[PDB]
Amino acid sequence: VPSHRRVNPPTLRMKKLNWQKLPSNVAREHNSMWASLSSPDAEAVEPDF
Amino acid sequence: TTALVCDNGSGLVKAGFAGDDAPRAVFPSIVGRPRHQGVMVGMGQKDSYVGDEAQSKRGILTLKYPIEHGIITNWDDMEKIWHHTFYNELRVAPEEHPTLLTEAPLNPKANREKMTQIMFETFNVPAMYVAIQAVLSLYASGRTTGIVLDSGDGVTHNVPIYEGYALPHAIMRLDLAGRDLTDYLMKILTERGYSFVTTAEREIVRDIKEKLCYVALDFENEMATAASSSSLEKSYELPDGQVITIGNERFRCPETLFQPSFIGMESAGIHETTYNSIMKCDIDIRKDLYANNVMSGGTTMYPGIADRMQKEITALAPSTMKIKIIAPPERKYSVWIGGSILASLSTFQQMWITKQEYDEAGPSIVHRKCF
Ligand SMILES: Nc1ncnc2c1ncn2[C@@H]1O[C@H](COP(=O)(O)OP(=O)(O)O)[C@@H](O)[C@H]1O
Ligand SMILES: [Mg+2]
Repeated sequence: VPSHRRVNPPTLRMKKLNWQKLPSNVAREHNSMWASLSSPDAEAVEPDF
Repeated sequence: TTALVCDNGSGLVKAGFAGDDAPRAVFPSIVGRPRHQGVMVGMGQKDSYVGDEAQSKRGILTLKYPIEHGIITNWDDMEKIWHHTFYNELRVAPEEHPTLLTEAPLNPKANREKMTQIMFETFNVPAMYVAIQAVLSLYASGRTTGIVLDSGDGVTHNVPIYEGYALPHAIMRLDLAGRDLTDYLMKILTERGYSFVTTAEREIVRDIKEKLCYVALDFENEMATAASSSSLEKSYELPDGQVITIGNERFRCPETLFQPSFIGMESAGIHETTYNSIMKCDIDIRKDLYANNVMSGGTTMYPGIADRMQKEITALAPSTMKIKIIAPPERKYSVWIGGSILASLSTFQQMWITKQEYDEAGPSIVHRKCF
């Protein structure tokens, strides 16, 4: 379930945080943390956008 | 719209408006923090003095250099340096003026990432540019080709450029420049009984180095002349009124540039660095680099460095072709002058880095754009 990807668009312009983006197939492996975080039963913390 | 040229060197930040000949704001890059206790309440006792204020009140200030060996180590200090050079020195809004900047060769990429992120998030500009210091020095020399020995305060790097192509493999770097000469001058002044241990005293010894030191044309003859006669002794007045007199230390201190075994480095002098840079080039283009030995940086301000440099290369290189040293009088600011040349060009409008390019491609388009 793509809970973290469901981000509303904001109306203003934002400073871009720099990192190195992982590939989607690498993050969605069975023993990665990101697939376990992709579960709907995971504790989704909502940030104040 | 006038651009801004601001060489953020290791030694002194040199900034001013583009299209001009001289930088308006030359000031050393130090952040001074008070080490003692304040008792006098009021009158704007600000906790971190930057630039000329830190130079003037330096007797109660621990001084820190944000740029060490050509690498921006402390970042908040460098942000304070940029804030002082934009808001207090030039007194211009960054959001309405392009800002040219300079950089050392073989730099880390994340350094360029961080400088791009500061120049687009904190100090917002319409456009900016990062260039190699040797390339701008060659541009201010008026020649497209040549080899540049740029010796600043931390880095002495050799860069050969042929027809605008800066050869990457032939670039080398020697970590021996003006601050190391100042530390060695602190070490050898204790033989005469003068002690300089604090960072405030480093500016005094640096001023001694700037005012009195000179490159010997022959080292052993200057040893023989100094040991024989006391004619080359020169006196200097300290800020407290005391007068010292120095002898051979006027030319033992720049001789570290030719003999790094004084401070204990296995590498040879800048001549061997230049020569080994020359053999890394193609054999067709070596002839042009011999006649185009350009210097920049204030560590080349000693008034015996050109003839000694020509002697050292002519000893090193074969004597079949011509050796020539390009040493202009304004090669201290030739980085800034080359930036002012490059900023006001009609072609240079299409190599600017816009905010739209920043928003599309992160702080990472500087790698694929610039060399
Ligand atoms: N007149 C001079 N004579 C000898 N050395 C100088 C002179 N002026 C400056 N220097 C030295 O060269 C350096 C000049 O700084 P510069 O090369 O312009 O930028 P940076 O060294 O900070 O990259 C200073 O650190 C200083 O020690
Ligand atoms: Mg410099």
